[PDB]
Amino acid sequence: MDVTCNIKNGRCEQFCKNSADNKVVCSCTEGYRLAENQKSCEPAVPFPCGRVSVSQT
Amino acid sequence: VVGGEDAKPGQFPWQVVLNGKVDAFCGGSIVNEKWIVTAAHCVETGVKITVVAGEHNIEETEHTEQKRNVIRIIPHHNYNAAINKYNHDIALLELDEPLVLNSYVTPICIADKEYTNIFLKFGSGYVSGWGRVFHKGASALVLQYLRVPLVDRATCLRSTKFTIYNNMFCAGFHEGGRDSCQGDSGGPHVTEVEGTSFLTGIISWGEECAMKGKYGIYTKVSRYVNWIKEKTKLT
Ligand SMILES: Cc1cc2nc(CCNC(=O)c3ccc(-n4cnnc4)cc3)[nH]c2cc1C
Ligand SMILES: [Cl-]
Ligand code: NA
Repeated sequence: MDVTCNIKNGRCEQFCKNSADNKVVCSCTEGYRLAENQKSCEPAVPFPCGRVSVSQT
Repeated sequence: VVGGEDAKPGQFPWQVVLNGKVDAFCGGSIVNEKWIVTAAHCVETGVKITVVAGEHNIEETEHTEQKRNVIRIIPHHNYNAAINKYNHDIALLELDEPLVLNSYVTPICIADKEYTNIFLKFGSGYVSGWGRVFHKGASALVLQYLRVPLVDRATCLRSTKFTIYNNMFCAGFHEGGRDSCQGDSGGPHVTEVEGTSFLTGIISWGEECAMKGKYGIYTKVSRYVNWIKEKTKLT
């Protein structure tokens, strides 16, 4: 099927870049790492930006 | 914030409150351990500001608050209060000593220009602050938050006699009752992207808070991301 950044953000959790052969490259903001599934963003520092970490009850 | 709810501790850990001549007069957002982003009309080179991060209830010590002095104020280079107090309404505050990042004191993410604009286009963001809880009413003690939908440009224009440029956006509800208000200026408008919040706007101005037919006016952060990243870089 068609895989591009314009379709569901390339299934990237944060950022998408179009690459070669109908593929995309996902990426994340500072403090996160692209996960082994190649789409998700995992924390790479103790207190990554924009995340709620305190228990919300 | 009118029509909002009390934030739980740590729910908006990037929020700050500014204190000066009057306490809790504007909001801001943590860019990094040394830098806050706020509205330029809130600040002025020469007037002494303190920032409080990790705040929740301004009248109770909750053992998460970090107070810092401001050593440098950088209004956007196109801001000119003599011409228009609200155009290019964005400024950066440098802290004297770094914040200690933790679950209660956490930066907001800032995407590149393209993605910040995409995120605003999702159409739904969260605003937060200690501003008025009714038009011309008392200010909040406990941080308030509210989800606001993006309003179409033509509706946004027909709602006020003042000019709304393409670097500003509107948000709020057709029936009113839910809006940012005086004292929330400078605070964040954020968009949640799969559990990570990104800064999409700065709370700027309005007229009658939450009045049916009126909307809150916000600074589009996408237009200023490159300037924010350049000025606040620590490496
Ligand atoms: C949403 C909101 C509502 C507010 N009402 C006030 C008090 C009333 N302010 C006003 O009536 C007011 C605000 C801005 C302008 N203006 C001038 N040129 N462009 C815009 C003119 C008048 N402050 C607020 C702050 C906010 C953030
Ligand atoms: Cl990575
Ligand atoms: Na407190």
